[PDB]
Amino acid sequence: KEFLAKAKEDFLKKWETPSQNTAQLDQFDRIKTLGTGSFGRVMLVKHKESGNHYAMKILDKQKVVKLKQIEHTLNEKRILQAVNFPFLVKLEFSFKDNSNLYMVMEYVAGGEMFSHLRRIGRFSEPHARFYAAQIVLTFEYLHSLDLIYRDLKPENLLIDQQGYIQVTDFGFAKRVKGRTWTLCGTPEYLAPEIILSKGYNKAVDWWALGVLIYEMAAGYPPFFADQPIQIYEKIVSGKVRFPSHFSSDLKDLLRNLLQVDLTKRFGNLKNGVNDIKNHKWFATTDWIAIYQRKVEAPFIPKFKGPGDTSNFDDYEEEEIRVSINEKCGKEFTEF
Amino acid sequence: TTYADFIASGRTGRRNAIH
Ligand SMILES: Nc1ncnc2c1ncn2[C@@H]1O[C@H](COP(=O)(O)OP(=O)(O)O)[C@@H](O)[C@H]1O
Ligand SMILES: [Mg+2]
Ligand SMILES: [Mg+2]
Repeated sequence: KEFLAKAKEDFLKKWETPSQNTAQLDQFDRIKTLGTGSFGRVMLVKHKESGNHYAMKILDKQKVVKLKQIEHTLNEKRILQAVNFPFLVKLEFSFKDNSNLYMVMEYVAGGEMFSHLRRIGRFSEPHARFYAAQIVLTFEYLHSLDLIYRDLKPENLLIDQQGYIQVTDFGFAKRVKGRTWTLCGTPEYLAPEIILSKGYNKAVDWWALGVLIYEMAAGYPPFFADQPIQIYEKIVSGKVRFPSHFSSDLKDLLRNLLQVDLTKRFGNLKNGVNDIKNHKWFATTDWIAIYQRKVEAPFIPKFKGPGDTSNFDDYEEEEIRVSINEKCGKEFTEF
Repeated sequence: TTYADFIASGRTGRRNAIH
């Protein structure tokens, strides 16, 4: 109760006066692309003066504008530079040049959860529960700051050297006290009220946790199809079928997170997050030990040293181009 | 099986956002 009060004060100070222009491109050697997303490319870089490795997200200003992501991109950087939590990636530097915006994060070397999940097939329930508990604590923190995260999925979750989760990609995160309306996210993870254009709040993050727990434990998402339109029809019907190997406790939790009725969805009731923390599926979870990272992780990725990228897929490399003319200067003044 | 239907589907790779 008291910890979140202190956490809000550091957050508000940085929210009100964000850091800006804390490095420059020529301070880094660019090594290898770690991932591409819908919007940017993330590269492994080495900082020359310290020798440290970092993950640098590069956003092309003209592409951000074309995809109508200006405000979302400003949200992303303003929020990421203000938060501090054990399971959130740390933003170390940010800067911009004539063509691009740059966010330099701690490098999380264990790879995406996505890659390990697809390769292994599915996680056993104790393994899924270990990861789920970290997301519960992370959403408790974020929501206490009036933040909605809006893009939970294995592709945006990284495994660190100790086997714990790091949440990355604040591209759709938003600080909002009331309802919001933007249609954004990933089809498989969209809550019904987003699809139905009803206005929505932080409860969409708890729906998405339900989807993530299902996908972790089953190996496939609860609603899938070849085309997003058919995914949406399945989501709004709310009919979910469970694998035969799911425990009764897991099915009960998921029925309460994948609740189409906002007034019944766990996370959104009078007891808030405690309905989730107190559920029987989490009865063996020591929430404090998870927060303090004192629990031994069920899976520890292999690393042969700093700069090792073997837990990431290979991507085609592209040159970073910087124009002699400043692009979109006024739009990104505050970045 | 549901697994077989998923693996044969077009959405087993990394998923992009909608906007
Ligand atoms: N801090 C990081 N360390 C290592 N890899 C990262 C880090 N942040 C992102 N990545 C990799 O880059 C990918 C894209 O980054 P992300 O911020 O999700 O961009 P987008 O908004 O385009 O999806 C991620 O899915 C992940 O593979
Ligand atoms: Mg992403
Ligand atoms: Mg994103």
